[PDB]
Amino acid sequence: GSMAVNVYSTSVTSENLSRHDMLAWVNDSLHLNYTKIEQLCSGAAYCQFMDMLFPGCVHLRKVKFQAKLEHEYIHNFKVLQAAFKKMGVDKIIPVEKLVKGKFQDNFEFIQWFKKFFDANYDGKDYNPLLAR
Repeated sequence: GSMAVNVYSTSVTSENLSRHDMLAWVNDSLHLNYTKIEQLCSGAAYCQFMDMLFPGCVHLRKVKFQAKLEHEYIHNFKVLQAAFKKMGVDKIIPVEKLVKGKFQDNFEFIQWFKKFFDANYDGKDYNPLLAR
């Protein structure tokens, strides 16, 4: 399969999305019910999005889908980091900041990730039940 297309500060991208529109995209894409951007700090949605982009790049059997504690969030980001390495994604994930559930760091990361997704997504169907 093809390697990831990286997104840089110099890459041409769409404009940033509002909190509402970003969550609408997450919810539609993954069949989720997120209401706060900070829910992305668990790492699980990122792992699923990587599977949707490049099926097989991520070890979804390791993903904690009902994570509630920092150590579980770090667990999921380890899974995400492995997927990034496998796909040649060169973006540094600020894991320590994200897992604290801080708004600013989580909002910046999802803005980048949406641009990354748009640069890479081929329109394939994604069954969110299969990983669960």
